[PDB]
Amino acid sequence: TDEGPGEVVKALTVNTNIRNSNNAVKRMLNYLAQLREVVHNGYNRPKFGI
Amino acid sequence: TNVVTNTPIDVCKGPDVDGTADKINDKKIHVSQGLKEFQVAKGDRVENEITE
Amino acid sequence: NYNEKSQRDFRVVTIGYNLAASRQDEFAERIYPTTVI
Repeated sequence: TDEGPGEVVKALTVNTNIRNSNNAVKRMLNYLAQLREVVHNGYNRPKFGI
Repeated sequence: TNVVTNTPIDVCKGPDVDGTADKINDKKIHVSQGLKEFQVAKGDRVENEITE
Repeated sequence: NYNEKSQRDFRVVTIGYNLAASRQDEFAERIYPTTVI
């Protein structure tokens, strides 16, 4: 095909942009899950590597 | 770094092409290749290497 | 940190690396002089 892809290349950027939001939500939820585990197990004081 | 002092280098351009469809005029065409692609000419230069 | 003796910053020296060759080295050029075909 001599014609370019048309207005579908932007969909590649949109795909990645939506994935960025999804990664933020997953990262948040998994981050909270790790936080719940750490606080439940008992590390009230600030510390490195926990 | 690399230094090439005296070496003849032949750098190929390659096929600078896009694989895009090209329409042809098929109505009436002909083909007529010559001996060049075989170099068997120039007075049959294989036996006629010496002329003396 | 009682003793902040240097541990991470160093004086970095990047050495040269220059490779070279002629179409044929002199030893072989004198034995087999080049003829262009």
